[PDB]
Amino acid sequence: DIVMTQSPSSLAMSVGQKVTMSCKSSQSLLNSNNQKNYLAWYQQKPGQSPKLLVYFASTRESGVPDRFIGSGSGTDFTLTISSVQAEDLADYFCQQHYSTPYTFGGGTKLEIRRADAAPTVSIFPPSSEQLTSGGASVVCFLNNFYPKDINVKWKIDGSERQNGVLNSWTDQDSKDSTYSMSSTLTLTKDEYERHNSYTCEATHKTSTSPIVKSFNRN
Amino acid sequence: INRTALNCNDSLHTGFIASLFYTHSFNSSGCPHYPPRQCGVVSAKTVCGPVYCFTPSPVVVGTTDRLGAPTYTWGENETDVFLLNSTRPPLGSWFGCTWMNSSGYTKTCGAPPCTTYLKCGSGPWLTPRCLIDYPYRLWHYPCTVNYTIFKIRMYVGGVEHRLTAACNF
Amino acid sequence: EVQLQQSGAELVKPGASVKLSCTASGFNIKDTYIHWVNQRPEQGLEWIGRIDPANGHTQYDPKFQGKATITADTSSNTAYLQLSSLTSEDTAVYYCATSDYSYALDSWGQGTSVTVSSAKTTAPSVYPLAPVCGDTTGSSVTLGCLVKGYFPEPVTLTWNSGSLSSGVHTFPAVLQSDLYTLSSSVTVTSSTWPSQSITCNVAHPASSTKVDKKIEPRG
Ligand SMILES: *[C@@H]1O[C@H](CO)[C@@H](O[C@@H]2O[C@H](CO)[C@@H](O[C@@H]3O[C@H](CO)[C@@H](O)[C@H](O)[C@@H]3O)[C@H](O)[C@H]2NC(C)=O)[C@H](O)[C@H]1NC(C)=O
Ligand SMILES: *[C@@H]1O[C@H](CO)[C@@H](O[C@@H]2O[C@H](CO)[C@@H](O)[C@H](O)[C@H]2NC(C)=O)[C@H](O)[C@H]1NC(C)=O
Ligand SMILES: *[C@@H]1O[C@H](CO)[C@@H](O)[C@H](O)[C@H]1NC(C)=O
Ligand SMILES: *[C@@H]1O[C@H](CO)[C@@H](O)[C@H](O)[C@H]1NC(C)=O
Repeated sequence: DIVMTQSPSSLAMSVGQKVTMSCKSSQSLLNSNNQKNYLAWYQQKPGQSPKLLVYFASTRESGVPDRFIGSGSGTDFTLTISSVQAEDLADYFCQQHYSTPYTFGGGTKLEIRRADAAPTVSIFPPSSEQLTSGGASVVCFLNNFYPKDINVKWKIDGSERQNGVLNSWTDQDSKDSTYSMSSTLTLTKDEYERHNSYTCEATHKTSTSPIVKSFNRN
Repeated sequence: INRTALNCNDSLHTGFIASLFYTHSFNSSGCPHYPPRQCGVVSAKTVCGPVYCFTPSPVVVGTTDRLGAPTYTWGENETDVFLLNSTRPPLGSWFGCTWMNSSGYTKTCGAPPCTTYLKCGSGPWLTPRCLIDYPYRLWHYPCTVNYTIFKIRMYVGGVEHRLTAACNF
Repeated sequence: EVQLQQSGAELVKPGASVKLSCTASGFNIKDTYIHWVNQRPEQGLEWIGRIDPANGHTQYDPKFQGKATITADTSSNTAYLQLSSLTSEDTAVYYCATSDYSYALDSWGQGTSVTVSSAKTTAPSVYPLAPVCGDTTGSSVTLGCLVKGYFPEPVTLTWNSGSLSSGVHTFPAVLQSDLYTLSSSVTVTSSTWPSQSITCNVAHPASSTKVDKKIEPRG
């Protein structure tokens, strides 16, 4: 089996700049008859199916913007974006279509670098329909912040609580290049009614002081 | 109700209609072309078998009258049924066309002569050594049986066509 | 880029079998090769096999034989992928892709995600998330919607039957003990809500669940 090694695994670039990612094979992909390299590049945007960018190492697929250019020969291959766009965020896969079985690379995930952004925090105490069923979940949203690194601490009556928390992150927005995060702390109805405050604390590099959002059962 | 016109009787004995049933039809003891005249209108008396017509993808044309309304009785009533005339698939309906005469041997048709096919394209021939394969390629073209076939794609007028092409290698 | 439609999300018990569909529109399948590619949760891509529908010839990756059988029927312009004796490492998304002689996958299908688990199909409970009762009035307001305790994936979540698009962040479902949990958030100008109706629409086809939940202020 031909082995495809992709470098690097992750890549961040500001808009309008040029980026390069590399693909290397374990044996030559150059045809002697054809003088063609049987390598293909695929773009997979999050939550979608891969799309053909370049095949035959350097032939761009019809409909692909000309900022995507495939280059290389033999065993060394690179994909380049002349000026990356906010929509270009994706996992880029290189694949050999030379010999069976056709093998894929590891993939190079492209992120966008933008200006720092503060998170918009909204905390939601549990609904009434949920409280009648016997449970209670507190939700805390953290929207449209940058960079992606962020932490959340739940405080019940001012005391830290760690079990019962479940988090989720959206993929980077293809338009504003920001990140959003959800964090739901789940209790039982009697454990919930046995406390007063419930604070959702967030720390982000855009502020030295943590962002606090809390309520009371009043 | 089908609408396909077959008027076959080989006065010269071709044995051409003996070639619709194979395991037997593969005979071409004598094989020892593409430039035609632009498609006008034929009528079923001159036709035997289907009338294939090339968009990049092959299509069979149906029986009709002087207008566009179809015939439905196997082409037999002065049946000016095949309106093979058009400019080119970017603008018109097809490049060029092939059907089998009742002669036992047939001739082709094509757009005004001169990738490069969508510019200089008439008959099913993409290049001098390559034609497009349709279920009656062996019948209308019996000297291309030894061509090797392979799959190819082509963009024409904004839509992608998927073809099987046979070539002398 | 020709179009290919795949079957729906399948939940298969450990040991059972499943067949996937891939129907092609706009072209004859016999002028292409039909490949099947695999992608496991947060993993790479893997080529399973391909079929020439003009003669039925099939090639496979050796590591998948006995587990996958590819078939094509030019009658229905459709190709299939039969998975036999599935295990937990067969949980993945399965794509179908066309090709020409070059064997470069030029056009793919939307995919079919297969979940291999013995867990029970469970319907979700949908809760609305209204702002805190004691809260200052600002320029914009943010509402939410909690979809908790369902299995398996997927659910579908929209606001106001799809016509509320921007300002939405639907968060990827997470799994605890055989039960998924999903949330969404929508942000509108305060002169929009509660002046206008904002409804959370949630569907879970696995349980025939179709639920609408209007967001109403508390008290
Ligand atoms: C397509 O390929 C087939 C081969 O499977 C061709 O049939 C064969 O053609 C050769 C031509 O050299 C024939 O050999 C010669 O035949 C003549 C006349 O019988 C004889 O005088 C020569 O000494 C020599 O043997 C051969 O008989 C014939 N058949 C077979 C079974 O090999 C066919 O002609 C090709 N068609 C085209 C359009 O290229
Ligand atoms: C279709 O077949 C007919 C008859 O099989 C062909 O008619 C011949 O035309 C030539 C003129 O070039 C005459 O010399 C022959 O005597 C005709 N044959 C007859 C009357 O049996 C006709 O040419 C064929 N069509 C084409 C386009 O070649
Ligand atoms: C009958 O007419 C239809 C028209 O679409 C054609 O597709 C078909 O090949 C014809 N003949 C038969 C035997 O079906
Ligand atoms: C195929 O090409 C060879 C070499 O040019 C030639 O001798 C032969 O006649 C060709 N056959 C056909 C059917 O064109």
